[PDB]
Order: sequence, then C-alpha cells, then structure tokens
Amino acid sequence: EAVDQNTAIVGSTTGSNYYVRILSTIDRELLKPNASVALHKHSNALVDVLPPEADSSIMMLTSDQKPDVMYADIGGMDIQKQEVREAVELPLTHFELYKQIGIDPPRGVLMYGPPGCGKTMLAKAVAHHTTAAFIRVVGSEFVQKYLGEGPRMVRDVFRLAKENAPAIIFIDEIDAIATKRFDAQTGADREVQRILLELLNQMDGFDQNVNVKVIMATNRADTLDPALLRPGRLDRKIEFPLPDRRQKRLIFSTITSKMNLSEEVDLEDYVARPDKISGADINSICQESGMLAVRENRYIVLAKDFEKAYKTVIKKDEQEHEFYK
Amino acid sequence: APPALWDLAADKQTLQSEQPLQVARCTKIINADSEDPKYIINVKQFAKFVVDLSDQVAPTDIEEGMRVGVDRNKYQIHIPLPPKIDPTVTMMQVEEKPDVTYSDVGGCKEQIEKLREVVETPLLHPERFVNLGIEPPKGVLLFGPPGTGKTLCARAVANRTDACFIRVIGSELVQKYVGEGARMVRELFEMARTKKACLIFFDEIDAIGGARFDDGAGGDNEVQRTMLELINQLDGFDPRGNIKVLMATNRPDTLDPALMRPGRLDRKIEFSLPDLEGRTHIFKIHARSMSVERDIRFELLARLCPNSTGAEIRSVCTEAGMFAIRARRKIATEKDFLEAVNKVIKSYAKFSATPRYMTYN
Amino acid sequence: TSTRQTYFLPVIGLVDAEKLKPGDLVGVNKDSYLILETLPTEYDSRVKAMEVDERPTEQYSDIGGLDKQIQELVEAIVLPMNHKEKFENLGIQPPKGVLMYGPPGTGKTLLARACAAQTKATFLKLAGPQLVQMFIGDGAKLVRDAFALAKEKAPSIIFIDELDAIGTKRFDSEKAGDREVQRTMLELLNQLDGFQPNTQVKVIAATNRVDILDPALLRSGRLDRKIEFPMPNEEARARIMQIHSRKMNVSPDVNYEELARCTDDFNGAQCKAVCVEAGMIALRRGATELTHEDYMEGILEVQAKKKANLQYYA
Amino acid sequence: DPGNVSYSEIGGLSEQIRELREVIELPLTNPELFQRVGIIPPKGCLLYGPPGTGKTLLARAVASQLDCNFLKVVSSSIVDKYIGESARLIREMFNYARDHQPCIIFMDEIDAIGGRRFSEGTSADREIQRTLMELLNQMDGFDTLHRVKMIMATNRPDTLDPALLRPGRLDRKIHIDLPNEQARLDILKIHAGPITKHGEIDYEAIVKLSDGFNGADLRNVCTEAGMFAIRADHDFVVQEDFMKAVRKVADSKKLESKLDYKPV
Amino acid sequence: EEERSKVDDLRGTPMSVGTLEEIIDDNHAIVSTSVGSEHYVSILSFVDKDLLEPGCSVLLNHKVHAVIGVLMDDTDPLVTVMKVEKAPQETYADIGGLDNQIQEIKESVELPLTHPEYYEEMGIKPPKGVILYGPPGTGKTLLAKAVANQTSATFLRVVGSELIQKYLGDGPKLVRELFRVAEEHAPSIVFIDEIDAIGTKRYDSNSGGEREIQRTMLELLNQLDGFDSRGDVKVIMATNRIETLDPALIRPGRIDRKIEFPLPDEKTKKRIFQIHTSRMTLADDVTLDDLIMAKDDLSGADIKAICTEAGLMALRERRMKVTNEDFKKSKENVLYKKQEGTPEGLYL
Amino acid sequence: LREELQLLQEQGSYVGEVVRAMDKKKVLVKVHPEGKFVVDVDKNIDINDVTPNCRVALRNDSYTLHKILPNKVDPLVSLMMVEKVPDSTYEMIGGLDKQIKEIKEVIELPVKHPELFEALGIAQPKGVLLYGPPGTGKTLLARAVAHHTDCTFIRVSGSELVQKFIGEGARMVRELFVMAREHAPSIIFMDEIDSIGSSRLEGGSGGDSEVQRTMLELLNQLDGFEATKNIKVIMATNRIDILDSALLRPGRIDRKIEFPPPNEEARLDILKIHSRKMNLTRGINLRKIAELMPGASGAEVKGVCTEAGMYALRERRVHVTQEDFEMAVAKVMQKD
Repeated sequence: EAVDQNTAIVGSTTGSNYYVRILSTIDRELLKPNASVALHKHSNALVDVLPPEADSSIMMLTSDQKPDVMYADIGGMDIQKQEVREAVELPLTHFELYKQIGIDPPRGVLMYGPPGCGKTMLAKAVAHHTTAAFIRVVGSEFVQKYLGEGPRMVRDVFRLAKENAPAIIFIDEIDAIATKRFDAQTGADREVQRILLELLNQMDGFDQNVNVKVIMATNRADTLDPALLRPGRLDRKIEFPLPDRRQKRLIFSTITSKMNLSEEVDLEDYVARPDKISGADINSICQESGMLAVRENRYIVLAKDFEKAYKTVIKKDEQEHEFYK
Repeated sequence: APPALWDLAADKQTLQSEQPLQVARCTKIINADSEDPKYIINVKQFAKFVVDLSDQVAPTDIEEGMRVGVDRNKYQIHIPLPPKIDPTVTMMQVEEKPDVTYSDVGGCKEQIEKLREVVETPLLHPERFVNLGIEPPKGVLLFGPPGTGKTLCARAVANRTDACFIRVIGSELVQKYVGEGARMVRELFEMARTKKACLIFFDEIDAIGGARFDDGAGGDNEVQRTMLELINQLDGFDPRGNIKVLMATNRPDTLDPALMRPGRLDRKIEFSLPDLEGRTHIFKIHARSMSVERDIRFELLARLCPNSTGAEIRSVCTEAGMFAIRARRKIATEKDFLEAVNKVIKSYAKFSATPRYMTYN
Repeated sequence: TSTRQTYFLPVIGLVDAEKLKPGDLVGVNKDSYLILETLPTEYDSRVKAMEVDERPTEQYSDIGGLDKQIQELVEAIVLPMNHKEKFENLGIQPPKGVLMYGPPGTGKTLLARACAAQTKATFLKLAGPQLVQMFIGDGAKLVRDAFALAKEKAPSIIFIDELDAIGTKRFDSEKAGDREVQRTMLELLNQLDGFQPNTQVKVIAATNRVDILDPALLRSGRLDRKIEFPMPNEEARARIMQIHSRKMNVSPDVNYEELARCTDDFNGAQCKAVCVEAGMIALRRGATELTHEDYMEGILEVQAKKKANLQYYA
Repeated sequence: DPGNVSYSEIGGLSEQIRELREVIELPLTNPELFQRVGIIPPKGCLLYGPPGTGKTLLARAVASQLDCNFLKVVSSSIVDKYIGESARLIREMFNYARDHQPCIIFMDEIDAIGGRRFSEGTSADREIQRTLMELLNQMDGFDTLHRVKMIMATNRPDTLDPALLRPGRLDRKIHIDLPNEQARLDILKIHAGPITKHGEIDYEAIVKLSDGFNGADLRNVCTEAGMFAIRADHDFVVQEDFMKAVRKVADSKKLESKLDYKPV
Repeated sequence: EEERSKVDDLRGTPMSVGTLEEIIDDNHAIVSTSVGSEHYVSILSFVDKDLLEPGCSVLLNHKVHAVIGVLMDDTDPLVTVMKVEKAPQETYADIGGLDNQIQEIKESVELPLTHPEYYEEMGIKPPKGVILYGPPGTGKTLLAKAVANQTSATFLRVVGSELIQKYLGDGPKLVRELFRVAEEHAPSIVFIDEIDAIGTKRYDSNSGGEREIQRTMLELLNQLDGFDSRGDVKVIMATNRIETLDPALIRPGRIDRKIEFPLPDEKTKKRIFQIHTSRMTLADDVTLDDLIMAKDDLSGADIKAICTEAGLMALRERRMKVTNEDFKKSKENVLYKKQEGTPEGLYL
Repeated sequence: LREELQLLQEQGSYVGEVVRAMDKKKVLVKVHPEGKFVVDVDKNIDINDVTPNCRVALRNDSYTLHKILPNKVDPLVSLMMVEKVPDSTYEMIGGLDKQIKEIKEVIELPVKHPELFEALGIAQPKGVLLYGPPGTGKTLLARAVAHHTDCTFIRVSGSELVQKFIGEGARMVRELFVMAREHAPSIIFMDEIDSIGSSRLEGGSGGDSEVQRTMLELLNQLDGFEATKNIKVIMATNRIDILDSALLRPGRIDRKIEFPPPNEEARLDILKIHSRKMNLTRGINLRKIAELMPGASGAEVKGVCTEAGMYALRERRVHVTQEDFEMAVAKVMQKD
C-alpha cells in the first residue's frame, strides 16, 4: 500500500515487507494498490513496476486442439439451449443489455455431482462455442515449499482475468485445500486455504462487472466451506445429475463411434444384457469394452469381447428378495 | 536493582568470552564414517556437511548420531552437546519433590509390602537381591476399586531414596506427534543408566489400550499405536529396566495388554479396598484431625459404610467438621457425624450406588 | 547442495568420472565448489545402523523340551552358511523368512538371538512399531537403507518382532496407526519379490498372535518356516524352569514330577516368577534353601489368577 | 525381469498371459495395427490379489519385455517427509519416465498411499490426494498418453475411491484363478528348475497335496522336501518321505490362509 | 537512570525476540529462534534465569545472539476472553424461597478462607470444591452463591457445552485457562456447567466418536483426579443430568457435598417471584396470590416470561395499560404451552 | 534522494508488526517470514498512534520504526460480514411491519431508551428468534432495523479462518464473543447451516446452538462490566427443532416473533422493494400479481423478477409486452 508521499511499503519475493523510499520520477499512476515492483539487490529501491504484466509461470490454453463434442445433441430441445444460450454467450461479452434491465450477472459456476464425468466435455465444447483464454490448474498446483510465493501466484492468476477479456479460469477439485487444520505443519496447508479465501477476496474485485468467468468443479463438496458456496460470489450451483438411466444409452453410443465398426457387430444385444449388470460404473467401462477389443486377436470385435467386459464389474447377487418384481 | 547492578555489569567479561563458541550454530547430527578424519554431518539448516574435527576433541568421542558444535566459518566440529532431544513433552513428563509419605496408608499390609519390595528394597540394597538372585521381576500392575488409586504412586515419591522419578500419563502422549512415545521411552532409560535410580510410570492404560480389531473404519487401529508400541518397548531386555517400571489403571481391560504382561511383568494385585477391621486405620490418621472426642468408636461406623475405602470415609471426618461449624460447635462426637454418615451413604446411593461390578460387566 | 540451492561446476577434479553413478556425501570446500574426493557410506545416523549388538549372554541350550522345534529354527539360519556348498549341487534354496509365534512367554526372543551367538552372526535389533514417526516416509525409507545393507553385508541376521500388528491392513482403509510400517513391511516383502539378490541376509520375524496375518506373507523370500507353539508339555514345563535357573542357584530335594503335572496352561515366563516368588519368601523365611513344595506353591500362586477364593458358590 | 518365456511359464491364467502380451509389448513392435483399425490401447491397468499369486509378476515380466525400457516405482518414495516436496518428485520421476520410450509406470501397494477420503481424517489424507494429483496431471496430458502404460496394484480395491475405481486412471481389473489337472504337470516343469531329484519319480503326489498355494510356496515345498535330504545324508529322497514333508507343511499353510476374501 | 543509558549499548539498540530451549550448568543457555537455529548463550546479566523456564519469549540480542533480559508475554488470543470478573451483579436479592438447601452448602464455599484455625488443625481438609447438577436451573440455583463468592477471592465460569471444545483432546489449553486465572490472585473458584455428554446429537468433526469422547472425559478425571495439585482451584461441576462420572471419579470429588434442589412449592415460587421483582415490577400493583393459584403447576422459570410479555404487550401503548380480553388471550399461549403436556402419568 | 538512498542502501528497510507496546519506549517488531524483534527508541510519530497489531515501518541499521502505518484488523472481519448479507435497510424490507413493531422495542431500547428500564421493569432481552419455512426477509430485516437504530451490524459464522487467527485450543465462540466487544456495539444473526439433510440441529448446532452461548456471555458482560450495552442476536430457522431452542431458553427472556411463510402483506411491498434498483414502468399491478402465488417461498419473489428477467434479456429490449408478464407467472407455477 501507499502509506504517504516519497515512500511506500513493498513486500519482498521472500515475503518480508520492505518500506522503501519511492523514486522521485513517477509517484502515482503505476503505483497501484497491489502490484509486482522491481527492487534493487541491496537497497531494494522502488523504481518501476510491471506493465502489467509478465503474468507468471505454468501456462494456459491447450484446449484448442479439437475436435471434442458438438452441441447439436441438445439442439432438438431448444428449451434447454434457450437457458444455455442466455447463460453462456451473452454473459461472455454484452454491455448495454445489462445496465438497462439492471440485473447484475453472477460469475459463479459450481459443478458437483460426479459420477458421472460430465465437466471437461462441456469445457472443450465451450472452446468450440467461443474462444477465450483458459487457465487450467490443479487445486494443488500452487502448493510450494514457502508461503510467500503462494499469495502472489493466485493474485497473478486472477489479475490477468480482469486484465484480459474474455477470460475463463478452471480449477479442478479445490475441496482438497478446503480441509481446515490449525496445526503449524498444516499451517501452510491452512495458509493455502486462506489463499483460497484471498482469491475469494480477489473475486469480488471483479465486481463489477469486468471481468472474469469462474467455473468450479469438485468430486466431493462435503468438505467445502459454507461461505464458498454462498451467493454474492458463486450465485449459481450447477449440479451434474447422476447418470441413472438417461446417461446409459448416450454413453454407449459415444464410445462405439470411437470403436471400430461395429457395422457388423450389432448393438442390439449389448444394450440389454450388459445393461443389467452395469454398476454404474458407467462412462469408462464402456471404454473397457473397447479396451477388450485390443485384447483381440480379431479384426472386428467379437460378441464375446463386449459381454465379457461388463460381466466382471460389477457383480450382482440375486434373487431371494427383490423377486416381488 | 543492587542485585541487578553487578548482574548487568558482568557483560565486560561476557563479550570477551562471547567471541569463542559464538559459531556453535547450529546443532548438527552426523551420519556415517568412511575414514577416521572425515565424517558426514547434517544440520537443521537442511544442509549436510562433511568435515574433520578440531585437534581439541579426540576422534573416538564422535559416535554416529551425536550432536556436536561447529564453527560456521570452518564447519569443523567444536564441542559435543549431549542432548539430542526433545521439543517440549518433558515438562509434563518430569516430576520432582516429595509428598504423601508412607504414613498415609489405610491399613493394607501385604498389598503395600510386596509392592514395596519390588522397587524400594532392590534399590536400597542392590547387593542383596543380586546375591539372592534369581532375578527381580520385570514390572508390576495396579487396578481394582478406586480406593486407593494414584496415592500408592505418590507414596514412593516421599519414600524416594535418592533421586526423583518420572511420571507419565496416557493422554499427554496423544497425537499430533506420533513416535514420541518410542523416542521417549528409549531416552529416559539412556538417561537413567547414567545415574540409574529413575522410575518410569504410566497411568490410565485402559483408554489407550483398546483391543483388538474391528471391521471398519478404525477406530481401534490408531489406538493400537499407544498400547502395542508401549508394551513392545516394555518388552525389551534392557535391563529391563533397572527400576522395573510400574503400572496403574482402572479396569483390567483390555485382554491383549493383559495377556502380554504375564510373559514379561509380574505382581498383579487386586484392591483391597478396606478390610472390615481395616476401616479404622483410615480413621486412625483421621483421629489426629481437628479435635476427636475419646468416646468415639471407629469400629461402630466402619461396618455401616461398605466399600467406602478411604475416600468415602474421608468425608465422614469431613462431614464431622462440616456440620460442626454449621452448628457452631467445636468437636464432633461419634453419634454426631454418624447420623449424617448414614445419610451420606444412602442419599449418595440414590443416583448411583457406586458399584464396580458393572464397569467390566 | 543440501542447502536446497543447486550449482554448476566442472567434472572433478580430483577423482575422475570412473566413480561413480550420481552420488552424494562428497566433500566440497565453502563457496569454491570443488569436490576433492568421493566419500561413502550412505546415511543416516540410526537409519544406517538401527542397533549395534555384539552377542547375547545366553545360548540355544537354554530351552528345555523345545529340541523338536528348535531344529527347524536352527536349520534355516545355519544351513545357508556352512551347507551352501551342498545346495548348489542339489539345487536347494535356503529359507528366508520364518514366523515364530506363541502365547507369551514363549521364550521366542531369547531363543532367536541366542542362536546368533554360536554362529558368529552379527545381530541387529529392530522392532515393528519403531518404524513409525511423526514425519511420514521414515520407516519406509529405512528398508531402502536396511536391505541395501543386506546386499552389502553377509548374514549375520536381522530380527524383528510384532509382525502381526504392523501387518494389519484393516478392511476399510485408510488408514491404521501402523501406516508407515504396513507400507514398510509390504516393501520389506516387495524387495524380496522384485529383487533376487535380496536373498542374502535372511530375516527372522516374530509375532505374539496369529489373529491378523497378511496373506502376502507367503513366499520363499517371505515367511516360510511356520510352527505353532502351544503351551509346553509337563516334561517341557519342568525342563524350562530348571534351564532358566541354570544361571542361578537351583534348590535340591526336587522330584520335578509333581511340579510338572500341576502345571496346566501356565506360561514359561510365569515359571520364572515361581522361583522368584519362592525366592522372595526366602527373605522373610530366613533360609535361602527351598523345598519341592515351594515350587507348586508359587506355581499355583500366579495362576489360576489371584488372590481370591471360592465362597457363596456352594 | 525375464520373459517372454518365463512370463508364459507361470502356468496361469492362460488368457491373462495373452492379455498384457498384445497390450504392452505389441504397441512398440507393431504400432500400426492399432491405429489402422482405430482401436486405442488401454492407458492403465490394475492387478489385485491374492486369490493365489501373480498380481505383481503378471505386469512385472511384461514390464521389461517391452524393451530395456522400464521405470520402477516403490510406495516408499511418495510419503517423502514433513511438508514433503515429492510433489515435484512425482513429476520428476514421471519426467524421467518419459525419458524412456515407450514408457511404463508401476504402482505397488497402493492400499497405503491410496488413502480414502470416505471418512475425513487428518490432512495426511489430503496430501495423499495431492500426490494423486501429481500422478494424474502429467498422465492427463497434453503429453505422451496412449503410448505410456500405467500400472497400479493393491491388496483390496476398496481404497481406490470413486476416482480410481472408475476406468480411465485405473482401467483393467484382473484376478488370479487356480490351475487344473494335467495342467499341474505343466506348471510343474517350470518349477523344476535348479532342484533335481531321483530318476524314477512321479511329481503328481508332490503338487496335488498342496492346493491353492503361491508359486514360491510350492517352490518352498520342493526345497523343504530337498532340505529333508540332508538329514537323510542322501542326494535324493523316496517319494514316501516326500509326501510326509509335503503334506505336513502344506496343511500348516492352510490354517494361515484366512482373510482370502476380497471386496469386488 | 544511568543503567538505562549504560546497558543499552551492551544489548541494543537493535535486537531480536527468540525462544528458550534448554540450559546447561556451564552457564551456556541454548536458545532457539525462528527458524531452526540454536546457540550457546552465556550471560550473567539481569537473570532471573530461574524464573524464566523454557518456552519463554526471552529476547536475543543481534550482536551476537545473546539474551539481555525479558519484557513480558500477553499471551495468545486465549487470555482475552473473560477479562472481568464478574463482580456481584447477580444478587442474593434476585433469589429466594430455598432454605434447607441454602444453609448447608453456604458453609462449604465459605469453609476455606475465613475460620482458618480449625481448618489447619484438621490437616486432612476438603479442598475439592463442590459439585452441582439438575434441570433447568437446579445447577443455577446455587450458582447465586458462586456470584456471592465474587465479593471476595476470585471466581471463574467455564462453559462445558458439547461440541466446540475439542482439541486433541489432551485438555492441554483448558488447564492453561485454569492456571492463568489463578496466577493473578490464587484463591480460586472454578465452575463447570451443562454437561451434554449424554444428550449429544452427534460427535463433532473427527473426534471419536463414542469412546474418544469418554477418554477425554477420563482425561478430565486424570486432570482433576489429580496428580499432583494441592491448592485451589476450587472445582465445581454442574449439568442437567449426571450419569457421566464413573464410580471412580466421584471418590476424589465430590465425595462430600453434591446438591439436589427439588421443584419449587407455593412458598418458594412466591418467594422466587417477589424477590426477583424486588428491583423492578410491572405497573407495581402485582399480587402473587392469584399468580401461583391460576397456573398449577410449573417452575418459576416461565413466571418471569409471562411477566416479560406482560409489560411487553402493554408497551404497544408505550407505557401502561391492561386489556382484559387481550391479556387472558396472550396468557392462553403460555397456559396451553404447559397444558399440552399436563399429564405424565399422573406422575406419582 | 541519493543521500536518502544511502541510508536505505545497505539492507534496504523493512516493515514490522508490533504485537505489544511498552512504556519503556522499547517496541516489539515482527516480520512475517522472520522472527519477532524488539528495539529501543525509535520515536518518530506521536506514540498515541502506535497500537498493538498495527503495521509499522522498519529501518535496516538501527531496526527502529520510521513511520506509523494504517493496519487492517476490523476490515478482515467486516469484509466477511458484508459477504453474507447486503445492506438491506428499512427501505429494502417490507411485509414484516407487524413484526418490525415487535422487534424494534427490543432492539431500540438498549441503544436509546435504557433509562426507562427501571420504569418498564424488565431485564435487557437476551435475544430474538425467527422460525418459519423460507421464505426471506429474516436476514434483510437484521441490518434494516439496525440501520435506522444507527447501530452497526456484524453478521455470523462459518468462521472459517477464525480457526487460526483465533487459536484452535482457543474457546471459539468465546473468542468471537471478544470480537463483538472489540468492534463497536453491534447486532448478530444466525446464518445458516439449517439443512434438510434428514432433520436435526445435528449439523446446525456448530454454528447455531454454540452461538446461543455467545448471546448469553456477551449480555452477561454488558450487565457486569466492560461497555456499553447494545449487543443483540437474531435467529433464523424453519420448523421442528426450534422447540429445542425453546427448551434451551425457558422463555427468559426472548422476544416472540414467528417468521411467517410468504404472505399477501409480505409479497405486496417486498416486490416493489426489489424493483427500486431496476428502472421499469408503473403499468404493473403489484396487488393482484402477489395474490396469484399463495405459496412457494419468499425467495421466489426474487425468482420471479431475476430468473424470468432473462426472457426480457432475450428480446434485446428493456421492457416487454404483457404477453411475457403472464409467461413470468407461468414459469413459477410449473415448479409449484
């Protein structure tokens, strides 16, 4: 922060905050409340900040390789796409339509419900829809040996979101750091959960309205804190439904297209008997049905290959009870 | 300050002696030795240092795992420091000064006698049992009705012959830290063997002795760290130990620590608890309390309070003086407090009659 | 550099690249960053050497009545040493692990170490729970160091205890309190599997109960010789009590038959306590001489239970 | 690890030898077979036990049979130390695993480092998941994926959590069965090896008395019967004293066979 | 005066704040400061070395790593909670109606301190405190003597509750709470209330459940058992219903006096409400004859609640008024509240 | 600047943190990665501006404090307090007018009235409860009555970062009982952790039944000592176990308010309330449009406007014809 004229305080990369006389040239415009400023070795003199910015390490994008999934599957409904069309491309870049109606669009996207997978399919599918910079980091990616670099990395990640538009940041399963432990050895583990509360303080800096898109995905939300799922920051909870009966037939069709034809092999019998023993055990066991085709030894997958794949997992033990059906 | 004047004025010789040994930072552990001159050493800075030793210290005094001084310039070995250990955990472990002498016994003879000869007698006359050997037992055990618990351990404190002994309880070793109990029980005997004459005591093994295994999820398996490792560390041969330790708990539970001790430990006694003619012994030490009338008969009120040990009849002479000041009187005749004693047994038995049968059953 | 910094220097200078594959422990001077010599051996402190044991004060002759089941023990340790020349002719593979288990006291730990005294075998003391520390990855890294010495050193021997507890995988995990060791044991079992040279330096294991046993323990390099120890018979119970007392004075006028038949389920360690309690009463008795009736007195003393008597039971 | 032959000599299961043969070794010698038809090889596998033996050996022999390429992973390196920095070492170990092509990844005894989040425990269970994140990240690339073959092993597959229980990360699940009659003479010939015996013999009495045993356990029975020869001061032994040492030791192993039931 | 301008060059001006590790008989005092650094400190200055003890905040001079002296320690967020006192704002003029109970335990709380002469001649002494229990305020019944014990010596109130207090348990920092308050004065009164152990809805977070809640209560014994504590720290425990204390736990204490207050009668309830209203009434005019006669029966708890809403509903008129149709209608809510659960029974 | 840089040249200059102040003029200094330090005077700014926990600059050579810097302690808390609730003044609340007249005399009395306590003859109220199927307005009314009362408002748990800043071995709610006193006198609330998981306070008691002790101990001090009065709480729950909250509090002394389900008087004004932030026309009749939905929840009022407002966002026009107004009602009737 800028405490007074001619001098200001600056935290060192090692984490120790330094109080340094500012250079007499530029005292104001490039100062900023929070920024990375170069310092001299011995004197740690304040001279020049970043543009901003040089950003940080790791990387972004990588989702543009193509192809993934076409959105035309839901194209027949138009009842589902109408809510999606209003929740995707209009929240991306639109301006005069918001201030008119006055509704402030939230940045919150929370994805729970796996299994099944869902998720990253609709991620690379948005890449087909629109083009934007995708920040992809694991929840554990910023864990380091020192606690001074941590607050800077998540700051450099969120400060390029407001700097560049449009921007989408994806972090996978932050429920790990959501674990609350006060112990000193876990102090850094609790320091990264306050980093999670730090970037949480930084996500209201996007308000309002420019700019960010925050998509959140986790396998288990029970360990998450109440204030993380509270509205005003994440106002939209998108629950991925359990595969149940609906995701069955859709997920057998998508794998058999990647499987070899199957112009001979007739899917009629594999949607019945293997469907009985499904766990589920839904998405990628269908890939195991294809991974028993590499077991062959056969050019066009035999009927015995499929049936053998699903029958191993998972077993059922019947029937002395449910026979009422 | 006048005591702080000459105290602070001594810094002139300090700074002269502060230049030597100033480089001792930091404490460092060694690793192995390929040859005599050069040893590899590791310091808490995380940096390992191979170095030779100064001509002031002989090479034979450097053993693997020894923390020694250093000269941060030359990195050479300076002076060895005996303690390797331990962060905290000592202050609750260390017990000093006496209390509760032998005169506080409540009349139990054979009980307190055979547990006195397991500890006080061997150390008071080492040549006796060595020439009489045979061999002293490897440990003891205490449990039963509550009276008299934790006092018999306090008896050896004031009866201690030379040096104070260590007290340890189970709940202070809980984790957080795992492995201290191992590290602890190894070092206290290493500290012992130098001066000997230091007992090791553990209390309340029932809570930490949960046995054996359950389906899931554990559960008892994290509790197996406390019971199995402590017994295993007790199961050593060295020697083992010189003071033959001690044990005290509430219930005999559980089965696994109870079946492990006969292979090592010995002298399992069951309280006892007052005898019908022994309840007056706790009244004898209480006969010196305040002013006792000569008409009082301790044999009369003893039978009226069964299974009262020394704790429940300590309230007798308490309720004696209690209602004495309530009634503004001075002494308490037998009939005075015993009228309240027949109440203190029954009215306190309304909610619980204080059975121990239902604990293990 | 172990300081967590990393540097860049030309190849030493002095000792050339002939030794060795990328190492550690080498000496280097201050900030000049030149390594004069490549220094062994490995690390660290108690991890390198767990315990230094010369030889026990007792020998295998101290067990009475167990001569049938000591031969199986003595064989597996002794046969790979002197009889190795006969194995290459007949294609014989020596046993590695041995499971020694019985209700305590079974005199297992005394018998194990005592067999290393006459065979010159260097003994190393180790316990299962000793491999668990606050810091994760300690006892696990120890076997990496321990079995590396098993390749470096020749048996000798290694003995451990309480393998059954540390071998508890529960049912629903994770995890138990034995974590570091249950990974260490199955690693101790892993290097026996994947690495053939590990057949050097046979390892003895001991358990106090069979309730929890890892089925993975069955292998040639893993536990092979297994003999259940019941309560010794009347002949053996009378023996062991005399052979535990060979180090001390033994009282005359003893039939040895009466004290033998009166012992049912009584432990061998309790038989030592019989001569203790009979020797403790010798103090107050005033005479160090003991009688045959004093044995059965201390025999019935410790067991069954203590100290009460049967009344109200009709 | 040897084989080729020594892998196919394990005697069972017959079709499981025919599994990782074309799954692991084949992609290097003939990668064109998979890409022309369009079928992808599996990126992972899981071998559990012990209904019998062969959980490790099945993947272990095909591990070095692909080429001199292999990278072995021991579960002792994942735990590291307090504030363990092995998060980058799991990245480092897999970084140098990609130095070998085509790469193979092993994981053994995951029932320790595979800590389950069902009942939420100390943060040690969290850093277990973080080490799992270092596993998945580099194997989720953006880098060599279909070319590298990852293998994990466990005592029981209840520790995998719904993430690893799912295919993808852990794809193939394979158990072990017992041999059959007249196939007992097959697995016998490869267990002969160094140990030899009298000229006129029938090995069927030896192996039949021990059923449902580890390959080393039967190898112990051959040595235990051979270590009875030195007590008889003869090179060979008659099959009468054989069956004695065979039956006794075998029945002693069956009492220790408890806890063979494993969750599916 | 001159010592301030003298030693300042010997210690400062700059210096550091470290922690103490161990002391050697050679006068070298090993200290540990952040992070992971030791040293041999030999100083004769200002010590006071005996009063220190390890774990201290003792300073370390910059040149070179020496301890000149100490300042103080606050310490931790844990001490700032209670801060006063609590002074006698709960008055004996707020309670009344209990006689046979009020006479007996008044001696036990006053048995230490005054009348030391026949207390020291005893020499056995009951320095165990007391124990309370019972619903709803039966434990709060004699709490009025605990606040009456705030007029002298010192008092402490520790809420037992159920969940929030967890720790290892090991009870490490709650013994600190008891120890730091006794260091100011050292007489003491320590009061524990509302043990929910039997009434738990579930276990909190990773504790246990089941036996681990029992073993921290067994540690609550071993603390209180206890070895080894002599002075007071007067122990007072309270709850709604006690099945908790084992037959072993009651033996050290309280083996002398534990209290039970029966449900109040017409004499106690009239003496409860008239004394509670001695400070403040509603519209004056209050007669207690028809109050206890109308509602039969229930504890004097809710008699303040119906009077709480009495002037509260009249506050719609901003001070004073009574509506006959509304007052009996507003009384119907509490009248039916007790008249829903009227029978038991025949509790008898 | 060249000469001044030479003063800052050697080590630079640092920034410390003072945990405690002494009258001896020695001030303790603490750097975040480093250990605690202390230094002699060091006197630059007036000493009254120096307080514990405050941020201070640090010189390299003498390691003194060059200036005094504004710190943030209350901003930490208060930022978490503004996350849970907006402002929501009296103009942001409506339909509770019958209940706001019930709650005010409890809220308004200790801030302004209290000299008439002895006249009215009642002790300072221990708190208020609001129970009913949600529903909204119970949280909005918290800072509403408090806004015109001039008293500031503090919010509630999880807290969630008070397990470190406040120690673990610390007593928690008792330490939060300090934060309410450290701040200017304010009001508290209960939010929320009231879930349908099965039915119980089992998971809610961590942030509710334990905070029930917070209202007792705060008003126990306010009675006894410290200063000055003005500490209050408001409960938010639904049904069932509230009777247990009535078992914990035997009516002494709790203001009676039953949090209503959405009501005609509630939906009438609370609609216009949320329509003040957006610019629309007056052609909408708020009376009858509220009576067509005798049910659902109070949060559905915002669900009407906001969720169905995306349909007017579809046609790219700020206002839509009446045909969509019936469609806005048709969408909320399908979820019923």
